[PDB]
Amino acid sequence: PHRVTILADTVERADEIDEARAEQARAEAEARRREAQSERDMALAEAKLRKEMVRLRVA
Amino acid sequence: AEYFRDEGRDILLFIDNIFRFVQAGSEVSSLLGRMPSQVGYQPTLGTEMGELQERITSTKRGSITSMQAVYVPADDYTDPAPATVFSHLDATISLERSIAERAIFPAVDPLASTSRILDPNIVGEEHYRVAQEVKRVLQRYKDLKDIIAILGMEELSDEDKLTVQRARKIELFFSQPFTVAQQFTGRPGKYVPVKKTVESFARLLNGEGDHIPESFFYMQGDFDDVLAAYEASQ
Repeated sequence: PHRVTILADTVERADEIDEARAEQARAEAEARRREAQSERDMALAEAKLRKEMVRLRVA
Repeated sequence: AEYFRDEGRDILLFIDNIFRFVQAGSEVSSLLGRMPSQVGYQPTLGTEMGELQERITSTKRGSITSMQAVYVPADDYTDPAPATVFSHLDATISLERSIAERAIFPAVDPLASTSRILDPNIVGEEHYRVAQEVKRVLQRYKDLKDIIAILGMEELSDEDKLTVQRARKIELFFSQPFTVAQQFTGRPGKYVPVKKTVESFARLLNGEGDHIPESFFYMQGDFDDVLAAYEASQ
């Protein structure tokens, strides 16, 4: 009676952003990739590489 | 001792701290005006070592079972005196400071300790195989020492991990109480026959004793004593 909850699994069209004027979603993946997935996956792989290669060199 | 060797009697010869003989030679040479060599040692180091050591030989008339001791200055195995001794021996036993500081009183480094008669035709095929495996383990451990020290046990592979704890158990198990150690240690001495030692280490390498914690191998006899202690502590 006082509050409404919509546990929707997914949302698409939105007059706020929709397809045209949509900005948040634009580059949102990169906002959660360059420092999260994209680049970072390699970024942490470079740490594994340069560390592993010098690990045998110190032995 | 050469009189008894020449008439056929078997002789046990225990010369203690050949390095002191070398040091006495060095002091005498320094007082004699000879030109010093390397770290203040006498120029005639090799010849003096040859003259003393070549007399300690079992000949066709009798046998001398020599057992010497050598003191390394500081902890330098590159010192000229031990370096000269190393080529005059059949069986070499190396005591390390780190092993002793780890409370392993025998303190023998298996990797740096070798012997000439460690041959399957002389000591036995099983003994040779066991010794070679006990060295290949602890060689893997010396290779992974840095990895373990800086990262930890987790980064190693499963087989590498298992070899590492087997190496630590072996290192602990080489310790053995001595009957002459009762004066400062209350642990009674143990005399483990070579057959029992070979059997114990073969069983340990097979996988038996993996469940036992490493602390149970410290200052024990054969593997049966370790198993009995484990059962006593359940």
